[PDB]
Amino acid sequence: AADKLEFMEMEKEFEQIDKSGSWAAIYQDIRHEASDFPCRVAKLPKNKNRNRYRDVSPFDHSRIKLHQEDNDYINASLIKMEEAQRSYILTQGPLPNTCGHFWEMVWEQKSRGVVMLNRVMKCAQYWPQKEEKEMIFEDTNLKLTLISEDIKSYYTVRQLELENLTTQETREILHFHYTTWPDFGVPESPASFLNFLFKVRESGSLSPEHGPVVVHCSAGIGRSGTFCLADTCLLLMDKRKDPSSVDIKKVLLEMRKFRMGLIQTADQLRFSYLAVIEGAKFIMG
Ligand SMILES: O=C(c1ccccc1)[C@H](Cc1ccc(C(F)(F)P(=O)(O)O)c(Br)c1)c1ccccc1
Ligand SMILES: [Mg+2]
Ligand SMILES: [Mg+2]
Ligand SMILES: [Mg+2]
Repeated sequence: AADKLEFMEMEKEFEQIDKSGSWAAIYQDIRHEASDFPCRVAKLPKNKNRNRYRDVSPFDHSRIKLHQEDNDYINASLIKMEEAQRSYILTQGPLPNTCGHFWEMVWEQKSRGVVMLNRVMKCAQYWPQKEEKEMIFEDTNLKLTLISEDIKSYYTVRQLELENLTTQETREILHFHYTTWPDFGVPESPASFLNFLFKVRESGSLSPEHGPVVVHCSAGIGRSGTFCLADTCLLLMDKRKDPSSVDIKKVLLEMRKFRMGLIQTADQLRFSYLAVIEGAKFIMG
């Protein structure tokens, strides 16, 4: 019962920011205040073709390393949210030459789920679209088979089998693909986004029994940042005595310690607030 007033305060605050048209100002404060750490490995000449965008790089301190002697580099970051007790890997959409690296990362990190928030057409077609046309990544010795998929209006869930060809171990990977979230846009609705997030949660993919979920979009910052921020803030609102004590700006700044550029537009920041308030009300209702 105590939560009613807390949610009223959150909704009032949201409405005050809307009325004043202050989302961009708050978003620019976040950009201004965001961490700046070196990305020396990302910038090595040998890695140029491993980055989709020159201007989007993983920090050295939080990058995911491939277990390779040859070249350990992938444009991917580990976001470790200590208070929420959740970790995520945020990565760019695989390139034609980094699909093997992507799946190697999924394997090595022991991930159970991949969350994709963009569409191919960018991003390489890194998973099989037909059961009978499996993919083999010869560079990393991995085989990937589409087992089934469930296509809904705003998202698709695929069951994939990932096989390490060296050991013959197989793992089930769940692919959660939100298909209606344009570059620098927002999801179809808070409801659509939350339904999707709740499906990811329900699947167990986010549990500490597994490696970190792999989340990507095109650059691995805007949509991926929005998704992870909302999830973390929802965790915190459930965990804390007072849900209104969760400061979404503060949480985003924390996440930006681990990867640059998380949340790419003022409207995405707005959306994150809206989705978190609505999701928390739902959960705590
Ligand atoms: O490379 C980019 C850039 C470079 C200098 C200044 C500003 C931006 C971004 C890289 C970038 C950064 C973020 C996203 C994103 F936000 F949409 P995401 O949700 O992370 O895929 C995308 Br798509 C792309 C860009 C933006 C528009 C067109 C092409 C490239
Ligand atoms: Mg930039
Ligand atoms: Mg068929
Ligand atoms: Mg088999």
